[PDB]
Amino acid sequence: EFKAGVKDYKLTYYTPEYETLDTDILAAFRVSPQPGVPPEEAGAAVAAESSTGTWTTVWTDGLTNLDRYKGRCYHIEPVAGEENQYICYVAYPLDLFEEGSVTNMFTSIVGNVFGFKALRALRLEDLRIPVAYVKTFQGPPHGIQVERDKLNKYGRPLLGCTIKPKLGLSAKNYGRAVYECLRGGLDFTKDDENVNSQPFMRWRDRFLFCAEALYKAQAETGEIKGH
Amino acid sequence: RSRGIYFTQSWVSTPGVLPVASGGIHVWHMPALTEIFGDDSVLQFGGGTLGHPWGNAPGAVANRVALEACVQARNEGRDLAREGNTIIREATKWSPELAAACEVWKEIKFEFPAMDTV
Amino acid sequence: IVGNVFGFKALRALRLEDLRIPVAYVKTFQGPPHGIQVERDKLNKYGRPLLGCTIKPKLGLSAKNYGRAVYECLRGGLDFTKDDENVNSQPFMRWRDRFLFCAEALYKAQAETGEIKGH
Amino acid sequence: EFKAGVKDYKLTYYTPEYETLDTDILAAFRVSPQPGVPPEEAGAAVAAESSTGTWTTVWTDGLTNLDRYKGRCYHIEPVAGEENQYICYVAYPLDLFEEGSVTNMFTSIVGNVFGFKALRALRLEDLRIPVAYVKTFQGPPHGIQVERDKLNKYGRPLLGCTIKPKLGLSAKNYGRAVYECLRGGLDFTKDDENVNSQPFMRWRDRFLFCAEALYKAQAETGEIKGHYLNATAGTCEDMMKRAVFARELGVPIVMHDYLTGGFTANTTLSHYCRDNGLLLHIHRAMHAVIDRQKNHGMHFRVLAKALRLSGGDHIHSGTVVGKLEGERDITLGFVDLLRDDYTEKDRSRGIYFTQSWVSTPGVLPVASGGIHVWHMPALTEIFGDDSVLQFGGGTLGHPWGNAPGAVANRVALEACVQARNEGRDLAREGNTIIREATKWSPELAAACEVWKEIKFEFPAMDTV
Amino acid sequence: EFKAGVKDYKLTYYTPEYETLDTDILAAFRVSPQPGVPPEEAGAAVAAESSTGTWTTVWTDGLTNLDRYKGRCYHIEPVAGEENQYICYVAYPLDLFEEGSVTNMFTSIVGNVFGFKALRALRLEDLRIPVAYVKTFQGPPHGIQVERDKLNKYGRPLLGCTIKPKLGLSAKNYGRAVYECLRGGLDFTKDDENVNSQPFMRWRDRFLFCAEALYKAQAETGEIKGHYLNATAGTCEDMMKRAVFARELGVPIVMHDYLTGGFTANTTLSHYCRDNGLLLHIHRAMHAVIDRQKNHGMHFRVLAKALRLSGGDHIHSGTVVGKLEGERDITLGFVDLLRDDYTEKDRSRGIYFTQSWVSTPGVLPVASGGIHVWHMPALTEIFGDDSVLQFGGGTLGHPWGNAPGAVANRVALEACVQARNEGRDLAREGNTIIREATKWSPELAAACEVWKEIKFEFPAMDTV
Amino acid sequence: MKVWPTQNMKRYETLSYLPPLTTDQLARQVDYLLNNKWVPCLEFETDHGFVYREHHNSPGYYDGRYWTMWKLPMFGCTDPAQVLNELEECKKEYPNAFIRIIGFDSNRQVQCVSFIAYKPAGY
Amino acid sequence: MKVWPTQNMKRYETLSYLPPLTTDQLARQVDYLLNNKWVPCLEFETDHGFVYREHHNSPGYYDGRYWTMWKLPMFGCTDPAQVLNELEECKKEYPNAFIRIIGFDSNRQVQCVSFIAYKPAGY
Ligand SMILES: O=C(O)[C@@](O)(COP(=O)(O)O)[C@H](O)[C@H](O)COP(=O)(O)O
Ligand SMILES: O=C(O)[C@@](O)(COP(=O)(O)O)[C@H](O)[C@H](O)COP(=O)(O)O
Ligand SMILES: O=C(O)[C@@](O)(COP(=O)(O)O)[C@H](O)[C@H](O)COP(=O)(O)O
Ligand SMILES: [Mg+2]
Ligand SMILES: [Mg+2]
Ligand SMILES: [Mg+2]
Ligand SMILES: [Mg+2]
Repeated sequence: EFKAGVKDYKLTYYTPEYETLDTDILAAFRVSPQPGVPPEEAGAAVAAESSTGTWTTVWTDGLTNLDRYKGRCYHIEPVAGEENQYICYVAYPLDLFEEGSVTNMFTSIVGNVFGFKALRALRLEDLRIPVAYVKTFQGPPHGIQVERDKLNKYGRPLLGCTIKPKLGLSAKNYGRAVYECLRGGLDFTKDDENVNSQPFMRWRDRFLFCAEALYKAQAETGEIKGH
Repeated sequence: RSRGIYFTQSWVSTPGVLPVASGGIHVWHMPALTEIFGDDSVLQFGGGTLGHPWGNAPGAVANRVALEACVQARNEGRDLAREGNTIIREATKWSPELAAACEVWKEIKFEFPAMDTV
Repeated sequence: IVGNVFGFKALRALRLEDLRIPVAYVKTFQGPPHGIQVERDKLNKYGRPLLGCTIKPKLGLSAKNYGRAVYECLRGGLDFTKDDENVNSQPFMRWRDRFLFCAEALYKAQAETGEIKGH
Repeated sequence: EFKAGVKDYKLTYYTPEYETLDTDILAAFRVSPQPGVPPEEAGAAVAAESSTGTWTTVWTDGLTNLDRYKGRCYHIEPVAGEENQYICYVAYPLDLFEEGSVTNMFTSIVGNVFGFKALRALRLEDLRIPVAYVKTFQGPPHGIQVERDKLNKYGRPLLGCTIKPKLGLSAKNYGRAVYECLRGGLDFTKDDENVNSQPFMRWRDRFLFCAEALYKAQAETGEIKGHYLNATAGTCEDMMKRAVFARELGVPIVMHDYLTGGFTANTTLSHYCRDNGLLLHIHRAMHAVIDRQKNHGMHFRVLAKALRLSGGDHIHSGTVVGKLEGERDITLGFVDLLRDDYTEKDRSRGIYFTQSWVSTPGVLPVASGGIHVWHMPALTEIFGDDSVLQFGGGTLGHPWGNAPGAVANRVALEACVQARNEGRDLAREGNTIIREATKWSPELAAACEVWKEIKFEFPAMDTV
Repeated sequence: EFKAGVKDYKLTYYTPEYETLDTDILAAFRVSPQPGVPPEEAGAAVAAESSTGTWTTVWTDGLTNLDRYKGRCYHIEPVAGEENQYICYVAYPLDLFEEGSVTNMFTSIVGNVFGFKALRALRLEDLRIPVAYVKTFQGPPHGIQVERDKLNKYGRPLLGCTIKPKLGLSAKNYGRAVYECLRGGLDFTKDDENVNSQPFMRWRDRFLFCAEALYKAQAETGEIKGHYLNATAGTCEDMMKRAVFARELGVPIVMHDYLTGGFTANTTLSHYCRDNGLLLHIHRAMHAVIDRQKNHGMHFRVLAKALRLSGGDHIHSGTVVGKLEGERDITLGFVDLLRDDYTEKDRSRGIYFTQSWVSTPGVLPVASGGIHVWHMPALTEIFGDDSVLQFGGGTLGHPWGNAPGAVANRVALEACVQARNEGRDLAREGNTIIREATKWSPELAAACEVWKEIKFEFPAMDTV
Repeated sequence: MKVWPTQNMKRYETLSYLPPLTTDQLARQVDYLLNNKWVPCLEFETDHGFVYREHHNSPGYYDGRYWTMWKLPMFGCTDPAQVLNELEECKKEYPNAFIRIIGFDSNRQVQCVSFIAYKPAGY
Repeated sequence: MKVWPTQNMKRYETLSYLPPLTTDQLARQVDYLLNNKWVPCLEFETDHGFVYREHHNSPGYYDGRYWTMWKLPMFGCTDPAQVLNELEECKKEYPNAFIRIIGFDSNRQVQCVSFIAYKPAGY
């Protein structure tokens, strides 16, 4: 039966008796409701608006099976010593996510719920990514084992260094700093995070000079180097 | 500073962007939305359309009618802030699609303390 | 500007309120693909706010039902309909199927009403 | 100690105390050992040589953690009714397989073990594909729901037809036969499995003429039509070339012989069809070479699961009552495995493991081969609405031609659907239902007269 | 008159007076009919449903000339020693096949006939491929002569080795094992058939590390080395991606599992290898699922001819004395079919038809699986110089490691070659020849000690 | 030997090759869809009663598949008389349209039933 | 529950979902345009009253968007009567055409006003 109108989110999205599936994506939210909003309703709103529901009843729900698609708040516990703060656990069916897309995963889970007027604050603390979803991703291009094997480095932490000043150095001075750093025992040197391509130093020039410098350092020390 | 604008900003003819108002709004909000945003905006009604008792088409009609009624009233010189409710009610007299929508959401409002304040 | 400074131990909190972007830097960007003027001219829509609508439920509908919902919304007077932000490509509805059915739907609505439509 | 030398396989590969993980691939092997070979050693040999071991001890095992990678025979059961035959269950860790590759999955599981001297015969009956592995595949390009939605066809099985003679017709005569068949009420027609590109008819000429006929029939009837254009070829490049032209013509469906063409090429086509909106009909040519005998080979249910993973919208499933072998219970078993999202273990239907598909689209089963109008009630009862029933000789063998032949099948089908919907028992009232329809349909009456006494009843080789 | 209705297949498809043409494809089927089915009707059914006919009369036959296209059962012979079993010979016109496509050839000949209810079992024993059809294929990318010339290896069988454990080793440890194996005297090492790309070792990392090891061993020994890099993958695109990187590395050889990967993908790779100078090793994974039993399936000689057409420089042929089944006479039969240009009909070796290859390059047979140093004399005697002998466990199972294991096999081989060349009888003096070598080779002595009592003797299923 | 007609032989999918449904046969089809717990819904079309291709030609694309929905799907309906009533209402407002009755299976989200219940004059 | 009509329901953008404009309601819209200092202009079309796609189908392209200009934009106009005067003149010469009134904002070069002021018989 389709009955137009607004209903509390908890009537459909708060399911404390739900037992999670091994294929569900689980989320732990630190929820701070506005005064007067029950934790059950706040938890239910987060689950609803991050999965299948909206603010009023829609007839289209009857065209599909909402029970197999809806996200659901299945557990709520108070936060010690904090006033009006709770940890709400929400489960999301595997079918809601696009394979191999972190972009899609976050779009649902943290897309619009952090701005709800009914909440003072919200924080996503953790996420249980099911193995069936993990397998849809490539993951690290190589990983720890392969990296150590490629570089032939074992038995100790690796050593790096960010070149300074952050910005302002020319491509040649950058390579000059790199060679000196690497020849002294460091395995790596690196562009600062904001060093991309700028008037004081264009990227291709930097890449070129840094290559010359790292190969010189490698030949001098006999240890594989990188920048 | 009264609107949180700390610096004077110039765009040297970079095209403007259409603001989109969306999220838990319905027909009774039309006057306010038209008053706040003006013509250059996009007003979106999800639940506000698929939640209409008669279905999608009537839901869309209700919103289009509510909007054009506010545009006409504004152009004639009526105060949308003061006469908003009256303008919507006047339209429910000849638009049964709008009437049905107004009946469903008349008591629905979202009023809570704001975190992001000036 | 916001790369590493928000995590400094010497600070309790930090918030970037505004940014004055100089015109010399603004000119290095393309900006909006079209913008307000061009959009109104392409769609032939003037004198009023435009009207949209997000299809619901957010997730769970098939490609054919999505297009069904779209046609009914557009034919009633709305200028646009839209995929919910989290609707990309999923088991219950793959993207190419959705694109195809929504196209059939929006073209039917446009022919029926005589007003340009979009999804 | 690395101790060089030969040890029994069971010392490392027979672990009856092992509790399977939900991420393991489980296999049920019907093993027939040579006289003197214990079932534990035979089962262990199969597990070993299909996962990590070889015939003698190698020192390199110590460089890795074999307990984490080895295949394991964890259960053995004697087969009743046979002599010296056992069902051996083997578990394979998820890490042993390449994501999205049916080719890799079979290379390990059925790669070399079937030729072991120590075994007289070996047959793979079933595979439990863990959901974690299922998610690494695209699956059907579209699936049942999407196909029905694209073609706008609901409430009844779909109807097809293979053009005959198998080979020997020119491109123009092929289109001529296609037009007449489709205008009579069939939803699809198709290239015979061996019709690719030959001297008597080159593929591009065929595709071109069939599209003309296909579109003429659609305009005439008002119902959406299709003709499975065979993309099966000698190389990946040629296969793609044919699929590309079909895309250019704007037609709805193409077909591929997945076993003679191969899994690697099939997966490529499956992905292309997904990206270009083409339905993909799969023909199982050559399957009987592998799945006919009870003592050796691979059961079809395994080949069926493999296809659902690699990708296909349709796949032949047998007819039970036609010219080709197929037992009822066993057939219903793998039909559920092809369409449903969950199928529980059921030994009476040859289903050794509970299989879950985590929303991978279902595949439409296709009943084809030596069937005619009198089989309609039984086919409808066995397969239900979600199926495709094909009548090649059953259409082109009609005394009045293709169109009347198509009408007879369409009428027979709808008569059964109507009767079923009204509450009549197709199994008990089948014959009377067909007779009632012949009263107002001369096309059907003519067909019933010709094949009235034709049945195919022989003892089956493939039995549970 | 077009007469609708069912007629016996033998009325049109059994032509005992037919004289075969030199352009026809001839097939020898081992047919086991159901009780009550005459051999003439069973043979005719096979011929019909694998060429142009179906179960009932179709009017379209009249649009073409069926006499010119139909497959024909022209001879039937009772099988001695079996009951109700016959060898039925079928002729297929050249026009029925697509040029250069093994995929199309099998789709017709073994497509649907193996599942007929009217038959209990069916097996394809041999095929006579006419020279006119042989010329439409590229064949091996290189062949025996060219391979020996590229690698500069002459006067002895080549030596290989599969790395173990099958799965579970990391990319770096794989290269580590490869280097040690090659530096000891082996010509090649190889990826196990199921080693493609997995969590424990991704393909690009493997290719990279194996090339480093391969080049280090070549520099150390002064002899050209190779490691079969497995290009087998889930799609045509992935397979090509791997072959491309091998080309970039400048290595001499890659491998492919032609049956699990498929003929379509294999033909694509074969052409690529020809255009880029890469030797192509072919692994026959899954073949035993099809060719083990005498009553049903396809004999390996048929799969062997198919590979020589599609393309491959090497192909596994069995060992006769190893862990996997293989009868001596039958093996020698298809080894000649793989290497020679002409092989005459010889029923004692299971060769039903005289086969000519009109200069299509020969394929190197590869003996692998459960063999060790004591088998060297027998292997050398059976296969001769043009072969590749591979020792996986037989190398990595040596008590002193990979290099010493490789030395033991290289020494054992050359000792046999020298003895043979001097006129000694390998069959009679085999054991003494190996013993003589252990006197000066401690590596060989250590190996002989470990596997002295190991033999694989079981009754064979596949017999002429 | 009869030749199958080519003129004015348009069809309407499932059940259209059988003789026209009588009032009782129609009711039995509706009961079938209700007994299977599927959701009934009516659709109508006045302009394009058959599929065509105007806006696109790619595989699987056709115009005319979507018809117009009559009110809303009848969720919770258990009485066939209610469905037959809406049919009469629709016919009265649209005597010039093709009217279709469909049935939704909300679990699989596929229409398990679909058949024309009314055709205008000349069809 | 009412079903939104499908036949002869063409719309004309802004203000077309409201009841027909009375004489004074029309005048007030013109006053609105003039008070905002936008310049008025009339456009008419006789054959293609609605958009279509004949010459191209790429994104953003439609035929029928451009109509024919009636004389020139009324630069410097401050009297609404002047605008309603041209409207009558246009109707006299083109009683079979659709006529719309638009208002130009020269600073943004955007039409801020656009509504159908006259429709031929049958619409
Ligand atoms: O998912 C939703 O909630 C919506 O589709 C609205 O649905 P309703 O129309 O049913 O409310 C919109 O994405 C939000 O408006 C986004 O928030 P904002 O505009 O603040 O970014
Ligand atoms: O070649 C043939 O025989 C057919 O075209 C049927 O012809 P008819 O319709 O004239 O019998 C089909 O390919 C078989 O049904 C395949 O067998 P299955 O469905 O068992 O894979
Ligand atoms: O997987 C294996 O068992 C092998 O690597 C051999 O290992 P060993 O050298 O350790 O025995 C080979 O692939 C088989 O010889 C293939 O069989 P065939 O040659 O019959 O195709
Ligand atoms: Mg930094
Ligand atoms: Mg949204
Ligand atoms: Mg066929
Ligand atoms: Mg191997």
